[PDB]
Amino acid sequence: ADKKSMDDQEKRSLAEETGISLQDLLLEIYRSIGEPDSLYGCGGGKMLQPITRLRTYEHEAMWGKALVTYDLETAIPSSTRQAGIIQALQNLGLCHILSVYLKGLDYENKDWCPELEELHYQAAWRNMQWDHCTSVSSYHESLYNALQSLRDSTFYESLKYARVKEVEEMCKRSLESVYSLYPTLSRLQAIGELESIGELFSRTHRQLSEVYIKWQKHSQLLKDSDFSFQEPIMALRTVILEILMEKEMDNSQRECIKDILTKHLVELSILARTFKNTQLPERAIFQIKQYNSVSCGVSEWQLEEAQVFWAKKEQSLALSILKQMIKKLDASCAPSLKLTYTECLRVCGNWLAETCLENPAVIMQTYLEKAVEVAGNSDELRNGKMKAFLSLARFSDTQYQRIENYMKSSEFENKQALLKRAKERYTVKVQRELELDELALRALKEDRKRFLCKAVENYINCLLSGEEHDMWVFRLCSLWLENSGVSEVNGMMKRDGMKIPTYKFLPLMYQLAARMGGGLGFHEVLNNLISRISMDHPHHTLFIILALANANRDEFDEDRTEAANRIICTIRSRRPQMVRSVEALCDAYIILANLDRKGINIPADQPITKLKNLEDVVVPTMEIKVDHTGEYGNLVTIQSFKAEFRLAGGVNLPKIIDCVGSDGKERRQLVKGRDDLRQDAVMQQVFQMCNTLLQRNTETRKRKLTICTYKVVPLSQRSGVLEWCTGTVPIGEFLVNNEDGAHKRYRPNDFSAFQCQKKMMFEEKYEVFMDVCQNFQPVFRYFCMEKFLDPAIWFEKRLAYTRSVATSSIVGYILGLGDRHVQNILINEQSAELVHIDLGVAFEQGKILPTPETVPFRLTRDIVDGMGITGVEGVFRRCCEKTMEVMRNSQETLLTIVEVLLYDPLFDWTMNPLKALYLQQRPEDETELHIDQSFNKVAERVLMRLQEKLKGVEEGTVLSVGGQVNLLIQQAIDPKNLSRLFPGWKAWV
Amino acid sequence: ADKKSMDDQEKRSLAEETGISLQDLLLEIYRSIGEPDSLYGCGGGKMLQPITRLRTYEHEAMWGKALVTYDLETAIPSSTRQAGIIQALQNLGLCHILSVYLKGLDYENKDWCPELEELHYQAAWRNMQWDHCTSVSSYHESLYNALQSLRDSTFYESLKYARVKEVEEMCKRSLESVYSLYPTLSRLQAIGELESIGELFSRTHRQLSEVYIKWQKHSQLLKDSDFSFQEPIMALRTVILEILMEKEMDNSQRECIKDILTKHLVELSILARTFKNTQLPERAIFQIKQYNSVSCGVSEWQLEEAQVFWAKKEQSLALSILKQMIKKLDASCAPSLKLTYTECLRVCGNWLAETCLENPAVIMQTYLEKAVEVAGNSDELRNGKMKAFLSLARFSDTQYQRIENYMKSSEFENKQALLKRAKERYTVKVQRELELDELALRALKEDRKRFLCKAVENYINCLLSGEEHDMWVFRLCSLWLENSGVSEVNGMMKRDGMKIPTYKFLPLMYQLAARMGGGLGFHEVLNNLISRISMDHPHHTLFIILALANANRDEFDEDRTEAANRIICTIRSRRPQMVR
Repeated sequence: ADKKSMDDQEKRSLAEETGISLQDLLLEIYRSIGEPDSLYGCGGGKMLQPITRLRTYEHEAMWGKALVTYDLETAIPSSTRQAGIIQALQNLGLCHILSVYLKGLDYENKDWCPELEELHYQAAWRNMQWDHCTSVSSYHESLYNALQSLRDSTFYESLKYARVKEVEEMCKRSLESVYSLYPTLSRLQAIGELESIGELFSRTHRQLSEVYIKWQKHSQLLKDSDFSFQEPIMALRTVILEILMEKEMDNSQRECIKDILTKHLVELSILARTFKNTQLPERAIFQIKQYNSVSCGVSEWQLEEAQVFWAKKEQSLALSILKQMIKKLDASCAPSLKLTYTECLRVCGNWLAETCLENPAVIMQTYLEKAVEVAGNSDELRNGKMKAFLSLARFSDTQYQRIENYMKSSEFENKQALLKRAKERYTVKVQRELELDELALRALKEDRKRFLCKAVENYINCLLSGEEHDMWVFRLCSLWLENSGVSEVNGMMKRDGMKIPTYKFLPLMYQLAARMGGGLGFHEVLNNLISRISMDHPHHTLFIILALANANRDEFDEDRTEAANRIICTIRSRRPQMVRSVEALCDAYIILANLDRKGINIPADQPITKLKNLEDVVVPTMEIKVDHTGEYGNLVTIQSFKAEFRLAGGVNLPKIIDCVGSDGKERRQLVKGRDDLRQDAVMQQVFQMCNTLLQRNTETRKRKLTICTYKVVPLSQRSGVLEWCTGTVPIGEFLVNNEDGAHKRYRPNDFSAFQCQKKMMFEEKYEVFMDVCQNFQPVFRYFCMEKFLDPAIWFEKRLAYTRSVATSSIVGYILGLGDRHVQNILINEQSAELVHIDLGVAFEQGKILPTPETVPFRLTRDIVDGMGITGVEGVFRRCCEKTMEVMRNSQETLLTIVEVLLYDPLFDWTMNPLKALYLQQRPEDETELHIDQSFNKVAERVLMRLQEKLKGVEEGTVLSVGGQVNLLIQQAIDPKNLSRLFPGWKAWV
Repeated sequence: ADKKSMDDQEKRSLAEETGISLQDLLLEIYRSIGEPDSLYGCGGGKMLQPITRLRTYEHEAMWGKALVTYDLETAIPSSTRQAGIIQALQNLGLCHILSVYLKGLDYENKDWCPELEELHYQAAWRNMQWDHCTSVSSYHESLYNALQSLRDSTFYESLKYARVKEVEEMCKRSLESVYSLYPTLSRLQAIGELESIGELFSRTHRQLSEVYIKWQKHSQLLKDSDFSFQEPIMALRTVILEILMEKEMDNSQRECIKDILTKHLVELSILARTFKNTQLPERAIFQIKQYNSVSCGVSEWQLEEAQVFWAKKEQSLALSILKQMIKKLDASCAPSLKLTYTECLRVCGNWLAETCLENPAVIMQTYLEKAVEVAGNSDELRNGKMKAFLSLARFSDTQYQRIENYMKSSEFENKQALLKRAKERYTVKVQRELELDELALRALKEDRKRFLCKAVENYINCLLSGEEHDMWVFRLCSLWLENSGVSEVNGMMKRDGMKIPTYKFLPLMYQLAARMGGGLGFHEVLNNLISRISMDHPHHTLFIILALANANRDEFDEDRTEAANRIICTIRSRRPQMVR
């Protein structure tokens, strides 16, 4: 490619033949690679309708379309394959069908019986358990053998006879390039299950449960899964049941425990729900139905059919049956499965939430009845109870939110009603029901004081009841904030605040204190609890607590908070540590921060901070050091700080400051004044929470992507606490290397300055930009590639980097990101990764820019960097879709403290600030050349823009992302947007 | 029910046992009725997962789920039926599959071969045209017979031998409660097509086109349709092509005209698009592809694959191929199919609208190029030109609307920008680009004056170019109203107002006059045109015109309008009727 590119470059300079076939082959190599977006959308470029269309449809997981394609692929050769595909499709699709396809497999020709028989064996390995053994007129064949061989003994032998015969395939397997090794490993992992069997033919059932529990442990082990991979694993794990039914029919409890197997199968179906694939997931029920899970007294079977709520994609076929259960089962409810029933009721309520159909009162009956079923109420139940009290909250929250909307949203209506509050007359007319309207407004409050009250408890209850909603708690917290200082049930919430898993509760901290030091019965009481919380992992609590004052403290309005910070300092006095010498050290750091001016790598940190004031001797120490626990307080110290810290140049310059911990690990620290951290910072916490949310997406784990989080600290109101870590983008300097490097002989940064000298104008700028583009050739693909080595890495890391490049790249428009530059965003090939560093800009602050513009805004070279190919959205979007999906997934919870986010006392950043945002932070001092409600409204607008962002388009189209991506792509695309740029991204010029 | 209700009422007053089974039976009677919502959601109440779930899934048109259900319906008896269902599903679903299901129909048991063979015949009646005739080892069976009998002659006899043998079913049909009589009538209407054949075995091709055109007329006749019903109708109408391919391979133009048949098939696929059902609609392409509509120089075949834009539900697999066409075909474009190509370009623009992806400028290239392809430009084309100028309007309208939004919606942003209009200082700061912002606002206007202007013409052009957007015209009118009294291109629109199909233009009337009597160059000029329009079907125009004053007139502010109403009354004087 580079060769072709160079060749192209040469050909340009001059200004599989054409090798898109090679690219296809490379795609085929990308296929040979088999990397899913690199397969899918990064494999995108290949002009399918070849069977590539099928292969695409095959790349597509979707049997039917493929099956249709496979059907359409009657046109194509390898119809045997297409049949096998169809088989796979049938495998994907269905069974008696496949039996009919086994009938379809009559088929008269024996060659790919090598598949087909094995597939017939796989069909045995599917079904007709000992029957298809009779039908035997390969792993499957082995299984098929093993199948009857199961009916035994020397299956164990035969298993071995397969086992390495399998491993033979593994032996046969070569070049080590991918998983599906995994599938083999699965086919292996299969064998293990198969192997695992033999105890049974030997074999109590109680023990066997452990094996199920082991199979479950294996399933737990299989928490890492690919349904495709997992399919057999279950299928076997299921198929395990087959004679495990047959023989263990003998033992009733065993025949019973098949229920647990069914339950497992159900769980498998639950996993199928997880797999988010219909067919066996249905058939499972059928199987379950087919099973003695036909029997269905308590219909935990059907309780599974809560699958069918979305498993029939439509509920209410099901939800009716659920309702039927939720009647009949509730009627059947009319022992501990009562919890399940309650859970069912919760599920019913959930399904009723899923209903989103009858009165909240219906829920506030049925779900409140489900809540009464919750009142019908292990930790799982508690989790369920959380899941309930959460749903209970959530539902009430919904109602409350609806109420909140109906309050606040319909406050505008209530304004429209306040427009009618006394409308203008007749005293018999205007004045009367305003009392009721007040009572309504009271009811409106009382609705919150119903719902918001109830949920809060439920939230609290759920919050108490366990983990994983914590963001929604942060919303409930955000609610509790709206409640905080109000709604003395907040004090009751404070009274409920006994239940705080402060360890859980911790995250709020950066926000949490924002008001902590007004309302005594709340904020102080909260602050009290906060302090109480602060005590918990006070080490964790420290820096905010440290920041709490030290944000504003100076050795050279609502500071009652700062007073409360002293009152905290009393709690901090109550901390024996008196480690606040650290704060003094921070002040010494602030002094160090105060210190200032010979540009260079700079020795002589000595004068300041008492030369690191005993060199950061070990203490309640190791500041930067992000981790914390519920157990937290077993830690490391700071024990050295290397002085003479080479000055990191900057407007507020740092020194690269590496303080060697108790570990002596010396983390080069980013410290510069005139600096507000939390404004940047909690965005990280958000991004962290996002990453957590990302983490919260195993889909993101499936994406295997994440967010890049700077660890900084809120040192001073005007300064400073961070770690300047690694390898960041001096991309332009990298260009200044690489522009000087392979991009040598293109057009200067001066020409770019000449481009920057195009700042006058406007379409000419596009032309200029076009010229600038013509003047430039984003080599950055070549760039980190050069940085790259280990062509694995230089692919994979490159991919990873690309993935990395993509990885946050999604977040930005979602994020409402800051400025373009290798300064205004960074990347460490040190990290072999890109952490965009600005964290300046509010979501729309960039839109609020004079010379605003919009995109995730990777430049061409940044694209070229982002990927040297692929319309990398083809991956990146395909990746970033998940983000949107996750975003879409998270949206409400996403909003949740995201709501709280701009609600901060610190949130003037979230206000996209003034001084023209410091002259747009002196928007390069303009190239060194040239309403809280409204904020809330803007925030609402943001929230709208968020609601726009979160499932909305400009059209409200929202056109999940790929359109928005296409939009983003468009947003990325525009030479106009390019023309729309200013120096920071006119850098990108 | 009332009895039960009365019984209930009585039981209340007192205050299929329980007969929801009866209700189910009544549903089954509603089924016996067969009225779709009365079937479907009004049939809703019956507690399915019986095969009712299937029957529901069967009520559901959706093969796969049903097929899945049918698959799940391996559980159920009448698996033969479920198979037949599967067959129907396969019929709904697919073919080599059904062939595989014909393989699946190996199946060892002959009873519902009475279906299956007939279905195999229906599979013949599906496919393996003279081949499944060989596979014969019923309407379909008749067809299957007719199939080879087509290979002839006494098929015509055999047809009769079916024809009333069919009508026998009709005779057998009794109680007259529903269509599907229609399906029989279709199965009959089928026969007609089958009957219609015989001229061919006798048979020019030019004439035959009329029969296609007749089949099209029939299709026009089939404008009333149920895809379910229509399915065979097409399928036959398609299947008609089968030997119509085979024999008429002999005559090249005939072999060619199979393109028109393909075109018909394509139209059938278009109808399939209309049917809004994927499978054969795909297979059609495959068939088309399988056809000499494999050949694909101008890819009107692919121009159909604009199906695949949503026919692959996702475009851009296709739209890429479309783009590929819209490159390659546009490259191939680089004769009158140029209109189609333009239409394609329009479609491309439409697909580009469907893209909703790159710059409006991209459209304002590509679609404007499509508009240039529109400029590349019968009445259909004019309709297309409308469809273009409409899309052209619509796209611009979108842009203009976007502009309108970006104007008016972003007027709030422009208010947020007016908040920055002079923000508060530095005279080097606050004052500068407001001029550009004005120029932007100008550009914003100029955007409308690009888009709103362009669309308006396109709207006008489309408005001129024909019917059926008229509401969108009413929007363009509504736009023209925003334009009215403004945007002297409105006067140019008035100048364009020459094109008014006032008869079309009529509907606005109740609104239309609302301002008609301010801006002379517009409202009056409009009122003039309105009057001019009013002259058109002045009888229609009358009462509003009558109302125009008589709303307010009393024998016991902007009445310049009422004056204009008198000025209209002058035009009404210009009406000799003096019917006033």
